[PDB]
Amino acid sequence: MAIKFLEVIKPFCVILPEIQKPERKIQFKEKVLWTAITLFIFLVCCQIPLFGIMSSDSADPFYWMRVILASNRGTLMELGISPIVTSGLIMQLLAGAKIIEVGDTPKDRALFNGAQKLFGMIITIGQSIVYVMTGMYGDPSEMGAGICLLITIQLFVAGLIVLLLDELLQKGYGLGSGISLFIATNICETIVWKAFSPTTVNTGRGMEFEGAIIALFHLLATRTDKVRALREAFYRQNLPNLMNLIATIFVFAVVIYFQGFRVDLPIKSARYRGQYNTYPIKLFYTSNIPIILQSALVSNLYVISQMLSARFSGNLLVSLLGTWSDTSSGGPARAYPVGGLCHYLSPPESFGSVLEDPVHAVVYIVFMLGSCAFFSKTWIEVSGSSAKDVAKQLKEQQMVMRGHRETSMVHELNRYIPTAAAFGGLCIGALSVLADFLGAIGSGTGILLAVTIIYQYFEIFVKEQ
Amino acid sequence: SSHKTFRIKRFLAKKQKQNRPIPQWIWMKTGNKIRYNSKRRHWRRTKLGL
Amino acid sequence: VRYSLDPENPTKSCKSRGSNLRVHFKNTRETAQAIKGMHIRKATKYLKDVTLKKQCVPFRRYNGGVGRCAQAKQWGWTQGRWPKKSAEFLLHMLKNAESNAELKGLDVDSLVIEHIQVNKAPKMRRRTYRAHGRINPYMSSPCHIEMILTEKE
Amino acid sequence: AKIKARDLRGKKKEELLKQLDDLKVELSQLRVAKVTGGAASKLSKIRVVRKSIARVLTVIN
Amino acid sequence: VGPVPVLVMSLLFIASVFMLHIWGKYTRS
Amino acid sequence: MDQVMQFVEPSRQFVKDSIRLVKRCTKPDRKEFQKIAMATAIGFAIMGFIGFFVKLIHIPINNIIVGG
Amino acid sequence: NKHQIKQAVKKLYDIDVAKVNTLIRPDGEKKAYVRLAPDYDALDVANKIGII
Amino acid sequence: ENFLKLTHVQRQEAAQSRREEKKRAEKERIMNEEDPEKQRRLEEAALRREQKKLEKKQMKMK
Ligand SMILES: [Mg+2]
Ligand SMILES: [Mg+2]
Ligand SMILES: [Mg+2]
Ligand SMILES: [Mg+2]
Ligand SMILES: [Mg+2]
Repeated sequence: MAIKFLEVIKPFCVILPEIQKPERKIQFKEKVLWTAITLFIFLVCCQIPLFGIMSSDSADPFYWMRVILASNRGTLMELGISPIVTSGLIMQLLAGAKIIEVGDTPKDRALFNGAQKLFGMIITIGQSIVYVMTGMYGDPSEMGAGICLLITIQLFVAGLIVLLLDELLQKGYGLGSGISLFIATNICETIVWKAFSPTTVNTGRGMEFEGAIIALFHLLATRTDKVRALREAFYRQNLPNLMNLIATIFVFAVVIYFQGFRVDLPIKSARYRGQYNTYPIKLFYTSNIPIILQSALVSNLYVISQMLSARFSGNLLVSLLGTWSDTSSGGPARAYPVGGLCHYLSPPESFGSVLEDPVHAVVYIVFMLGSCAFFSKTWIEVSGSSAKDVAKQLKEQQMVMRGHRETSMVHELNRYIPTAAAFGGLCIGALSVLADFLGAIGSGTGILLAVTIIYQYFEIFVKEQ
Repeated sequence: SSHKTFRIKRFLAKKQKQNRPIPQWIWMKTGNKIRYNSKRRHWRRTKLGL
Repeated sequence: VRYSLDPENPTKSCKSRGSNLRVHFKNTRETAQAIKGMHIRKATKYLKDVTLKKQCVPFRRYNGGVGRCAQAKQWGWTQGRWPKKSAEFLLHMLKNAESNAELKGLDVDSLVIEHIQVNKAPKMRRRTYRAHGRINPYMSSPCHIEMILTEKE
Repeated sequence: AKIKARDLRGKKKEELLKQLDDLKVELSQLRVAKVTGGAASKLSKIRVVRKSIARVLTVIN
Repeated sequence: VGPVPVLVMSLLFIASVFMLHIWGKYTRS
Repeated sequence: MDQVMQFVEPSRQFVKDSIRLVKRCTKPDRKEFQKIAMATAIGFAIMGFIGFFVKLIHIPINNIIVGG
Repeated sequence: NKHQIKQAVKKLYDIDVAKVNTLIRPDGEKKAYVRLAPDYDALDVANKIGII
Repeated sequence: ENFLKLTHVQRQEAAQSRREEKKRAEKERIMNEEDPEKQRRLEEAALRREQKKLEKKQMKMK
């Protein structure tokens, strides 16, 4: 006899701003315009620095994480999409586990959405306060209470704006999902910036262009040893290499090739004779969502571990969760987990590190593959994308497989969809690990996310068109 | 009856496969007049000879 | 489409129509002559009383064998009936004309059914079986309908 | 690859019957794709392979 | 909340952050 | 050995099912792959170009805003 | 014949056959139920040849 | 008639606005239905009506 959790949250939901759904079906061109405007606002927020940050050359523990989360350090998007993803993951997991029973009634569904939004906002507030209190922007006493409050408010407002923009796109004002568009754009921006950045960074020997292509052209023009300059550009230790760019391009092509793999199931209209359509079961049936869930969980684990290490030094549980050290080895400060679970979860930076610590690499690979497969299997059940649900959708669409009743369709789909999901998740994890080992610019996870998001957006565009 | 012959089961099979409507893709042709299938047969009224 | 009588003022006049309505043409001509001049609330009320057998429809031109009722002494006639299918066809069509006068912005509470005519549609053909191995026609007599209402204050 | 009858006349009887015994397997796999459901790019290759078999058996006879 | 109000609020927030930066520079200077 | 068999059998079944899935997967035709790659490249180029320009424009503004 | 069928599945698919049961459909074509040897698995030779 | 043709756009806009208002009122009544079983029955009927409208639109286009 549990009082409904949604009923408990219902008074708070009234305070939550909710975007009105469009009374009229929006024109496709108008949807494109809305998507462009929202993307531009998102990019501007990604570039606007937070007010009152004290300039600390403190290590970035989350540099790999920020690209996945569409977060830029020291900007209004420092939190990025992490609170929204975390709240979605938690609420979906609770619904799948049946700890929270969501009724089919619109009131229950509306409460469920409001609760997810409220949790996302609460997580955003908590994370912003946590980041301010952890000294990431400077010592809280030195910054002063007023600056800390201003930064926390700014982070909260930025997160609320992002949540509203995502709601606006999802509700059909724009194309696809705002979270997916933001992730894809951030990854594309980071890769293009690393490729073509005209900024000059002063390495001890000389001023070197950050952008791999610009640096290559400058070195070729300015150096008598053109071959040596090209080799240095290919194998630069401290800046993005042309070889790394080539590796990224190769990974991008490989990912597209795997993305194209599908199993076509022949479906016929019962009403119309001779109408043959294929139901494509993609190899990556569960999409990027297993990656997104795994990365969000790992991100939360890293944040918790860093907080616990900062506040409670030397406790056995804290050491088990993770020990962080800031390695300023001739580079911008990066906080790496040198021990504990966070250490095992962290990707090895190179084949050399994999050779030095083979156990760590094996544990990381096994964890990534297992987590991706588990998340894909759980996601199909939670999402309502199970073979039964697909068969129900086909029945609603009056599409019937030739010679097979709808129940037969369910059995055939049930044969393939679980296998497709688990194998696709394993393949995705393997591709991510391989790209990370190859050092692809923008990360293996980032490249996979961008390619798959772009492919889905293209499919949406073609279908609407 | 149920004691058919082979020539007769085969003739009934042909008379079954001739008993379907015109394909829908067939009256966007150019030199076209066939509005529908008029050579159809109902098992109750017309009794296939034999 | 091309009606028979054009309205004297298209803005304060609404139209409706019906083609190949599987009713009886004689019944529809009589339940149209009963409605021919009423006001649309009077009409919907009358046709509902006709469906509930509280008022009748005097049969004046096609009245062979049509028995005598008591509810016809309001029309000064003796014979009458209660066509239900024909009091429901030109009620779903009075509803269509309503939803076309709201699409024209008229005052539904001020509409008088001004022109209403019923025509005879192409007969549908069936066959009955009679004595001595004779087959006879069993044809259906459908009708076309078309009305025009008008604001008349 | 467009199988023309010109470059089939120099080949040998068994260098022709191996092409036949490969085209018939490609037929069987296309009449299987037809019933399992396949892409029109494949379905339209039936008319191409039935006529390639026709060209082969014609040059053989 | 309408989409246009959401956009207006986002733009106002961005402008406010710019104004805060300008005010902070003036106070420091 | 019963525990080892218990772990091995689900994995062996999963491998067999994965082989079945891969065998029934339609591999993309070269034209389909080229179309997909071109569309993905166009989307990547548009988003990267917009982000790069926005970042480049903001960098002088940020230097003026934060630098001083 | 059931003999030609047996000896032609043992040629196109290289699979020993337990028995063959034919029947001519009202459509006109001759459906044939071929039952594989005990060790050979139909489901796993249909996985091969495509139908699954 | 020419004047009515000139005014044709406004009448369509008004009809759309009134259908909307009507849909909003129906949605509000469904939201306001206290009994969950009644609410589910009304909602299922409304959704099936929408599905029938979509199928009918497809059929008319067809
Ligand atoms: Mg008389
Ligand atoms: Mg008489
Ligand atoms: Mg009598
Ligand atoms: Mg008789
Ligand atoms: Mg007789």
